[PDB]
Amino acid sequence: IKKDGCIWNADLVGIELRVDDAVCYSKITSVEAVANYSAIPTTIGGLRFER
Amino acid sequence: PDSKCLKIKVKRINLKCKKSSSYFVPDARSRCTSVRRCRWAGDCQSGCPPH
Ligand SMILES: *[C@@H]1O[C@H](CO)[C@@H](O)[C@H](O)[C@H]1NC(C)=O
Repeated sequence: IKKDGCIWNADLVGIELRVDDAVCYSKITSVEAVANYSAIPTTIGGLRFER
Repeated sequence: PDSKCLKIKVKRINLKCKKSSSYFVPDARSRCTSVRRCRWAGDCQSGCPPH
């Protein structure tokens, strides 16, 4: 994930600290997290999407 | 005593239009080429056009 080729806009990783801790939590979601996530067999509508 | 005349001859009266502009539209095709190179230096550090 090095620079010089990778592109990110802003606000993709958060920072939190209370007393000289600086703990980092994750905000990136996996591929199986957004809505309308289908699989290899798909029958949305009259079309039967195969592989 | 007398003089000559000037005859006007009309053959056809067609329905035409004026000439607002004149140009030529040629036929075109799709031609393209590319080249594969390596960075090998500081010319291709992050992106091709700097700004
Ligand atoms: C999922 O699909 C439905 C129906 O096509 C649509 O209403 C909904 O907005 C979609 N969800 C997203 C996150 O786009």
